[PDB]
Amino acid sequence: GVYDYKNFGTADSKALFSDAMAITLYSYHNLDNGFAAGYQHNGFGLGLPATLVTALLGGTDSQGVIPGIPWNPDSEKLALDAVKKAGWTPITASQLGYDGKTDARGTFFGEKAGYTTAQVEILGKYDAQGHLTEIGIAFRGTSGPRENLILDSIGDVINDLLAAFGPKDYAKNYVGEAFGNLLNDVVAFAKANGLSGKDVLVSGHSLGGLAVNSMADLSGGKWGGFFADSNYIAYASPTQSSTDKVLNVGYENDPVFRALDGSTFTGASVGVHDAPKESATDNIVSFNDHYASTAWNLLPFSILNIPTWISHLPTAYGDGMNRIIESKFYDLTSKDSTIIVANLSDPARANTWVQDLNRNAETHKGSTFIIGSDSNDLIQGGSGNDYLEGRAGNDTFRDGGGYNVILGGAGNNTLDLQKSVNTFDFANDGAGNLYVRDANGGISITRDIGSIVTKEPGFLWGLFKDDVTHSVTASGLKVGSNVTQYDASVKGTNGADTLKAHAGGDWLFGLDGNDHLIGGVGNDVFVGGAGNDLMESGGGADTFLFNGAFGQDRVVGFTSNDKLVFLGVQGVLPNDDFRAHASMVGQDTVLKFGGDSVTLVGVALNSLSADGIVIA
Ligand SMILES: [Ca+2]
Ligand SMILES: [Ca+2]
Ligand SMILES: [Ca+2]
Ligand SMILES: [Ca+2]
Ligand SMILES: [Ca+2]
Ligand SMILES: [Ca+2]
Ligand SMILES: [Ca+2]
Ligand SMILES: [Ca+2]
Ligand SMILES: [Ca+2]
Ligand SMILES: [Ca+2]
Ligand SMILES: [Zn+2]
Ligand SMILES: [Zn+2]
Repeated sequence: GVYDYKNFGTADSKALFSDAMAITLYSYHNLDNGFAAGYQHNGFGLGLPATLVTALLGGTDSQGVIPGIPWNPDSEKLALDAVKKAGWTPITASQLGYDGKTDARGTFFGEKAGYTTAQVEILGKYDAQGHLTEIGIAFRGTSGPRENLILDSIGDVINDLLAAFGPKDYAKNYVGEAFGNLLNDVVAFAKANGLSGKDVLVSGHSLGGLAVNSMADLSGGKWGGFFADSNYIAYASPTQSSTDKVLNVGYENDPVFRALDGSTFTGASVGVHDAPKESATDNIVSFNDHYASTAWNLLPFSILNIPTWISHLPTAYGDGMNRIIESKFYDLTSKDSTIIVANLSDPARANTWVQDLNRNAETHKGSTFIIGSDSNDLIQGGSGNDYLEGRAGNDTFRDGGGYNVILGGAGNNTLDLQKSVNTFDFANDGAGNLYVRDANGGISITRDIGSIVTKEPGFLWGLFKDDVTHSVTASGLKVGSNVTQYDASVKGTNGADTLKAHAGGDWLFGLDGNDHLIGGVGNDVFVGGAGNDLMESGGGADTFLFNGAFGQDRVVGFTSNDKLVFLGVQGVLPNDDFRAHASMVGQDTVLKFGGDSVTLVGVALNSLSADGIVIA
């Protein structure tokens, strides 16, 4: 998964991520709530006010209206209730034995000159008996005195701040200077409750993300090394620690995220700075109104241009990245997967296709994941391999080719093929999967798409020209009484079956159980499904399709004109080819994908070509 952390499993890493996000949102106390709601309702026509940037960098005072920044009057209670829902309650100064200042919200403040406006939330998670089990540390970083942020032009202010993070270890030492003593009290409190460093989660966004990286850098040497094994998840940080401890999560188009190289200012800091970084998720796009807009992108992309900060805002981090957490595709992803998150305003969503524009970024590699919203989305996949997720709402999908999985989710969903029905083949396993194969052989596996739209250059059946809507039914695609039939198939059961293809060629659907699929001399498509399936070509130009937890399969009679297709399988790093997954066991080539495998019986690995083995 994209948010895998240390050697935690996929699932444990997701839970940690969700907690990091929750405490990070809490640290802002709904600063951007009113703004986000205005954007969601109206779009980004009016851009982003400098006051919001200075609020993010310098903090505020506090709960109320600031010019440019609509204020949700319930900001505070909403934020507290949300962090409590996530399992967290602020820990009091009294509980920590902390002699210093906390405010009305329970927020802790920085300790030394230059840091006295820096903020941190210290939170506890408890079991059902009320025993402390986890401590959360959410940094809300600030740049220094607020009053400095308006002494120059906003661009000059940002430029100067970036340039000052690196010299004399400013960024590195930030948390030691701001919170050195408080963190000693946290150690004692943790120990008094039987917790160790591994029970502490450290997070924060923006300059709070800078703070997360600082604490990680200092954790080996300060506080007796107590926090060396703590969990560090930083959002939208301009910096990266020199440790291997921090998961640096951000949107690719967020101009703050990865602005510095470690903490070093480079020639890319005020432009596009999308070079891969080991600690960072490098290819998660916030598909928002700015990213989508020709007008908004006329000027060169730069952190010094305030409108670009739309992609830095925390509400879209929380909402967008939680949708990644919830995705049916989550377990297919890895740290540097290309993931496009639908983050459009309501007006833009109505007529803008969510797609990988690859704007202001290095060329994307590997499969692409596009994650919709709970409203009606227009989602466009590219000519490569795509995983498109509509979620709730009535979603419309387009896709440019290749091998794809398209999940309609709840609602009445549509796949618009933009070409004649005559150029496609359609198959259906009776288990909810509708397979669409294009004229070039690309296959989309679709679920919960009940309507197919085609574009007809002539009168289909002598009746319908231009856009034609077909209903997906058990007997084929229907337009009134007209039917486009599914390709010849043999369907099994969820037990062990032997299925035999006819000479003309069949889709063979084994479904669950350990199946025995006997192809014929014709061109067959083998879908063994779950279980350990034995699949025999029988001759012809055959396709073997593998999706999900597909088991340990054996393929007999594989020749050069046959094809393996791995689509929605485990262990695929961006742009992997078959060699990354291949080995010889005796006389057979074995291809491994996580815990699943395909054995090509009596095939030497050196005889294989990438053209015959599709890895999506
Ligand atoms: Ca990376
Ligand atoms: Ca990138
Ligand atoms: Ca949707
Ligand atoms: Ca849907
Ligand atoms: Ca595609
Ligand atoms: Ca079966
Ligand atoms: Ca099976
Ligand atoms: Ca065959
Ligand atoms: Ca063959
Ligand atoms: Ca199987
Ligand atoms: Zn307990
Ligand atoms: Zn057999």
